[PDB]
Amino acid sequence: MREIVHIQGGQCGNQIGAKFWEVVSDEHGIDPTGTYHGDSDLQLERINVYFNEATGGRYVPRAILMDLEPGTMDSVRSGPYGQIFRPDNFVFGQTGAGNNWAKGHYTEGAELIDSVLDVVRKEAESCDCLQGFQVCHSLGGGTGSGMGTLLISKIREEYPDRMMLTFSVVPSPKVSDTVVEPYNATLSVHQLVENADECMVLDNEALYDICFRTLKLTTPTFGDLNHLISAVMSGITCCLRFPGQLNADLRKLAVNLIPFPRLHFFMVGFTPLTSRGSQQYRALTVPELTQQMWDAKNMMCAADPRHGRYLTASALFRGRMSTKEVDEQMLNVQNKNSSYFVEWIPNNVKSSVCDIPPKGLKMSATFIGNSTAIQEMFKRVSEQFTAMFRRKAFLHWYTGEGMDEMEFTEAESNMNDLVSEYQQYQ
Amino acid sequence: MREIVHIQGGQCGNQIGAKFWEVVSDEHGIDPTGTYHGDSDLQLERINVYFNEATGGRYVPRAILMDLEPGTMDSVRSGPYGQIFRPDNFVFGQTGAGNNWAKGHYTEGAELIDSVLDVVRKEAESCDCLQGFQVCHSLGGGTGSGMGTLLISKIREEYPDRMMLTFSVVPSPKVSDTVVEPYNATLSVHQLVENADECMVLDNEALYDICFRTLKLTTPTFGDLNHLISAVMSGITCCLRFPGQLNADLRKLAVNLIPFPRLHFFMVGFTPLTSRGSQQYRALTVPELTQQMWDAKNMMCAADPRHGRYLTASALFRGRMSTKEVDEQMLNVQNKNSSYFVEWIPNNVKSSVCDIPPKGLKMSATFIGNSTAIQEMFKRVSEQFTAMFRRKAFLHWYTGEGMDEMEFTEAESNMNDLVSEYQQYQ
Amino acid sequence: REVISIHIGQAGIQVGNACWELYCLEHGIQPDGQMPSDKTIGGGDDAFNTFFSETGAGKHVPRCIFLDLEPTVVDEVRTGTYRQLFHPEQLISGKEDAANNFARGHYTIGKEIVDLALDRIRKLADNCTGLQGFLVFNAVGGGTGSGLGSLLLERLSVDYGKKSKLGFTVYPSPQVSTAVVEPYNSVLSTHSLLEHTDVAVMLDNEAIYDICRRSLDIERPTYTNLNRLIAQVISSLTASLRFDGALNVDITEFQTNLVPYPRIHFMLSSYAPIISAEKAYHEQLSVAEITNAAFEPASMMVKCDPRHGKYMACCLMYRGDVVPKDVNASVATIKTKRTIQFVDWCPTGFKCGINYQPPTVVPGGDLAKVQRAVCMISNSTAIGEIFSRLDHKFDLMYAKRAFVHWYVGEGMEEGEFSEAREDLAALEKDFEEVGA
Amino acid sequence: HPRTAADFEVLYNELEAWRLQETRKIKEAGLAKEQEQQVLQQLLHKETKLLQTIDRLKINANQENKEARIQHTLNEMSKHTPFTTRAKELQQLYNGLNLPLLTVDERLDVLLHVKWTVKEFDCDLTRELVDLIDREADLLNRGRNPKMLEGLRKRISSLFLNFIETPEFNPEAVRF
Ligand SMILES: Nc1nc2c(ncn2[C@@H]2O[C@H](COP(=O)(O)OP(=O)(O)OP(=O)(O)O)[C@@H](O)[C@H]2O)c(=O)[nH]1
Ligand SMILES: Nc1nc2c(ncn2[C@@H]2O[C@H](COP(=O)(O)OP(=O)(O)O)[C@@H](O)[C@H]2O)c(=O)[nH]1
Ligand SMILES: Nc1nc2c(ncn2[C@@H]2O[C@H](COP(=O)(O)OP(=O)(O)O)[C@@H](O)[C@H]2O)c(=O)[nH]1
Ligand SMILES: [Mg+2]
Repeated sequence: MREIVHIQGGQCGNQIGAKFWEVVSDEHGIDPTGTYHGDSDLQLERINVYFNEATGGRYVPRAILMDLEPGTMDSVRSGPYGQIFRPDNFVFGQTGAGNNWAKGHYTEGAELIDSVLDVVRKEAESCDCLQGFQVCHSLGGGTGSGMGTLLISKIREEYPDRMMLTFSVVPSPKVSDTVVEPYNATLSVHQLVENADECMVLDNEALYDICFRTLKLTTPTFGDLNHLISAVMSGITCCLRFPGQLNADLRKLAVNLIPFPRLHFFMVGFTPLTSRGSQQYRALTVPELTQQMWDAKNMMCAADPRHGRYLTASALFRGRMSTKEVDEQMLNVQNKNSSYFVEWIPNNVKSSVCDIPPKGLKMSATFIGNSTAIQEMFKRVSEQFTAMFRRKAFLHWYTGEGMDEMEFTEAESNMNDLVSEYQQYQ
Repeated sequence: MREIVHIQGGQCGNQIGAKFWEVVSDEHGIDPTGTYHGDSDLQLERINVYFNEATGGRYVPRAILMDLEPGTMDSVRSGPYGQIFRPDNFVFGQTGAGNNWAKGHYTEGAELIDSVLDVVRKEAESCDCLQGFQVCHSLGGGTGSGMGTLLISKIREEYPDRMMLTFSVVPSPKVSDTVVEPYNATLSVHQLVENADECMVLDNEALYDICFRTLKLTTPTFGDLNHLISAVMSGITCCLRFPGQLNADLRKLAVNLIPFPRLHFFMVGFTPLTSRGSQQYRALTVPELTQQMWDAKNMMCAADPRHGRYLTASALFRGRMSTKEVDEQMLNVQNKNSSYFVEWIPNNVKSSVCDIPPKGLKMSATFIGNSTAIQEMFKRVSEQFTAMFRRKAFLHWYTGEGMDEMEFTEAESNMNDLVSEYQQYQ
Repeated sequence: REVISIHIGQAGIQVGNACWELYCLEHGIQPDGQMPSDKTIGGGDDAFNTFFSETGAGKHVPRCIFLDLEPTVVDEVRTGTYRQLFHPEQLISGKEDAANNFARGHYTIGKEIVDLALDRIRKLADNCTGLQGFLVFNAVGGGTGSGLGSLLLERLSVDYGKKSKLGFTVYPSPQVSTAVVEPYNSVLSTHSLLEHTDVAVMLDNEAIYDICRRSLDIERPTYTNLNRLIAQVISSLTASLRFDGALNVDITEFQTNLVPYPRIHFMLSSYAPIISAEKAYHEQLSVAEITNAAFEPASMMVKCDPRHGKYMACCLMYRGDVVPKDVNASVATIKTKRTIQFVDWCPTGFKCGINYQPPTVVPGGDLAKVQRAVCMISNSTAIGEIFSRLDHKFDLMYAKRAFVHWYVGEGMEEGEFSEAREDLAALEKDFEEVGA
Repeated sequence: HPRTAADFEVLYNELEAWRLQETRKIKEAGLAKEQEQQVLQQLLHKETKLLQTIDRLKINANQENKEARIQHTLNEMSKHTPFTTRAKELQQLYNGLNLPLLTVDERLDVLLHVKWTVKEFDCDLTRELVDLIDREADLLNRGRNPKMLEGLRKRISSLFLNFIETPEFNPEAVRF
């Protein structure tokens, strides 16, 4: 009933959302043809949080694909589970931003938002009770960083009392795939800090390290990273879809993890990520889940928590557990790592338990931490912004596209005071 | 038991009415051979409105076909479902006039209408209790506009107390097909506003844009451009043929939609309209059908319906539904768009339902709106007429046929005054 | 003790189609018109003789005429599941519709079929020997209901005179209405209902929709759902003339008991318990609770909040096992309540009738079988709201003289337009004057 | 030419009296038991024509009353506190916009003055107001007939009036 509408932006957003819908479709039992082919009754109970009933059991996702080039749209259509989406939702400008933030926020955004906003408004009005919006995008590209944040600002001004949870894959310093990454990322966070509500930070460097060590994968294609991010998404959206001994919806997680309205950049993990040569060896229990949870080498970000104190933490478990066990495990972790937690916040950990674990597994958990260690990820982008702004490199491609010379200074100022406001409460 | 006599004039009238007759004959379930094959019983119960048994199942349609060029009747007789019209109903001359309202309305209106009236009188007195006359034609032609208009005047003089539904296609500004379009349009309007009971005006670029967006056809030919109009013409006559929760005949529609006898130029719609690709991804229900009805890019007139107010509107639904939600949707539309509805009438929208959807579907609707935004479809023709008449261009082809400048002055005056009173009611 | 029914217009005919089903089922009559042979339910050798005749060789025929101008509904009935129940001549169908035109339905077309309708009434009433009165079902939102209905009331009051006429008239809902020119027809039919009907039970549509979405829990109702409960109300009203009971109440004192003035006769109708087949057995349904549910403000068949004015005379019909003691206690509590204030000049306000026949049930309905039921017909002073509300939106149209040409083209005049306007003014003024 | 609802009432009542006299004459004729209804229809159509003329006069009177009462509110905005002096200055600017801008040079000068005055606050409305000022300035500088700059001038005047009818911009608008 309470509603989530899924907007995917850019090439990365399109691919991640495609994999995520592939995952959720099988988690609910839906055939890629579109029909329902599940086993248990309890799957059907909340499929209206993600789907619509078209004509005779044709469950279709409530998603909008948004991008400026049709190549990735064609690839998504070709890929599996492509014939599940509504072709009306497919919106694209066919020209291409070309990793030009100014072009994607001022030039082609002004021409394609007029339709993508219409589509998202249509989905919202087809809804009845809106919990909020789900967004997927990047912070290193023209469409993802510019048009994604423009759409986020549009949504916040239109529906001011609906949350947005947005998965932003950010440019890590040493896995960079382009040269204007800080010029895009800083300008995007300029509006992400004051428009969005939960900017769930991800980066591909941590996913690469995880695939190297924990999964012991040798040649990880983007499919597996997209699978991991989809697993995190499903772990977040599970109390909304299955019953549990405790309830923690999106609004509850936000109100618990955001002490101040500018500290909404959460960093996450997932358990148990087991190499398929050790899955047969390890016996999974709640202590094992919490060990791999608080294991720093499993967090999906390049912000090591040993360097920063934790403001808040949440753990969403899935499986018929023992609530005493879960809570005492949280207490044990809090008492062991007694220096990484804020002193003026007692019991920094909030734990929810749902009764239905993901498909196949018998026990799972998702970690969502709001720590001050994340400010390294912003220092490492502010330094690069200053580096390529000191001698005015690559400015004209944005200056002549519509942007002035003061927005960059404003973005640098907001980076500096944001880092200062994490340092203050560290 | 209520009887409609269907007249079709000109090339437009001939082709449109041929499509209409194929659709209606198929829906009542008669094969082109001429026999009956409707499995149900709801179909034989009202064949008498459009069909007459001749001898042994040969249900000949009740229709009159009239123009001046042999090619149109040759094509109609050749085409599918064209082997059922009675040959004696092919009342017809030999010469052809062409784009000349004066030639088709003064010369041939003498030696052809003298027999068209005989055929119409015989066909009307053949049935027991008439309901009205349903005539389809164009305004920018010579053999359909002038000839049809003179027929309209003659039949209004003959039968005073009969409904008249004129399905007239009007010339377009952008869609240039001949140069005498303003002349013919003004001349035809000058008599339609005087005699016609109500004119369900249509055009061509609105239908082309409909086939581009709402159906995504790539090469929309006349064979479907007229199929849409045929569907509308069949859907307007639903109560006279099928049962329902709330029947409503043509007299009822006129009473509910004509505040003053010079305010009877309706713009028409039809729902649902969807592409064959997405005919599987949309939900067929009144909440979506009503939203499709109340749209600007869904009407069949090149008048943006928001460019003014709705003096009145009507909705005709077909299919099992809930007359609670139908009324609630109509009232919701009124309250939401109160700005675009005139003030001195409460409940500007009438809504009547029936229990039989069209064949090949499960639910349908039809929209008939008498709004003041239809003033522009006449303003453009009036301004073109003024520009052309300031130069007497192409005038000799009328003046040497018998028409004078007084006819043009009167047509311009009536056009301007009706447009002015539309502007007043706004 | 026989009563006949005349159905005029789409609404009347449809309500009658959903009512005669209930009647035949309640008296056990098979749909083909004859009672079964072995199966025996109740003793009704004259309990059927009110609404039905008996054509000698076991073939009951209802005392009712359906009549329409648009023959679609009439031949739908003629081909429906009740081909044999009706007489093949009590279903009158003209040729052409009236099309939301009171003038066309009352002057031009109406004056050529009422001559047959009332002749059928004459040679139908000659067959009875204990005639009580008529009851009419019509909607004033259209042509046949308003025009032909008003004409038939005129030419039946002038003919049979003293006999009572229980009207069951559907006014338009305040803001929900299919027809658009309907306020004109509403006022024109009011100026004939006021002076030709002894008791006019009003019925609305938003009120019934609210009832069937709050209590019955059907969020997408329809006319087949409205007419069923309207028929329930009719049957609860007229049960006494067919069934003996502890305290029988017949049609004469509905007038000599609920109509304190010759013109103030306008009934609000209510029925309890409007309940589903799930809440039914989980709720303890006794006299006090069903009466309170009858008297709650949002349980009236007409959308008006009966807290603005005062109640002039209430009549409560009980069906099923109800003792006099607990109904007396319930009405005592109703008087003690602080929400409703009765008019001053009428200290005793209620009249309670009782009958031993439990409420019936139609297989395929939403109202599950219950032990007892209560139906209230109340003369109140909160109908001036309805009349003035319709008056304002009549005036809005009439200022511009919109749609008036459709009327003057058939025979209406602005004279009687203003006459009906001032008639509504006088009626609401009378309500204001009697309230004090 | 009416301006008051009282005068409109007088017109309505005299028209209704005329209707009653006409229909009384038609009735007292006591003839044409079949053309009576046609005469009635023609009389009603006459009534409709006259009512539509009254409606046109009502539209004109409503527009002129609106303009006059806006001017009256501007006057009441003047009848020597500093806020009231600024109000008088803004009234001068509004009258400059109201008067027929027959000269392109004076048009540009008054647009320059109002742009200077407006550009002081700059919260949300000045964006569109400045856009419209620049639109008129450019379409006059490049050279286009001012008779074609009618709706745009109307829009500038409307936005300027809305700007004046604001507390912060005119620090006395709390009055009305
Ligand atoms: N509650 C209820 N109202 C109905 C029902 N059927 C029709 N109506 C009402 O009837 C009105 C339609 O106008 P009517 O007076 O019935 O007109 P008609 O009987 O079709 O005769 P014409 O006016 O000539 O078409 C609608 O506004 C409905 O409110 C019904 O089954 N239940
Ligand atoms: N997780 C994931 N990341 C991807 C994938 N493809 C690209 N990326 C990341 O996205 C970044 C480039 O974003 P880009 O596609 O240019 O954004 P756009 O300009 O809006 O389309 C690179 O740094 C990649 O690391 C994918 O399939 N999965
Ligand atoms: N929609 C539609 N429009 C048509 C058709 N045939 C002609 N027209 C349009 O009708 C207008 C004038 O019709 P015309 O050919 O003069 O009719 P005629 O008098 O019989 O020759 C032209 O602008 C055409 O574009 C048709 O089959 N369908
Ligand atoms: Mg009717």
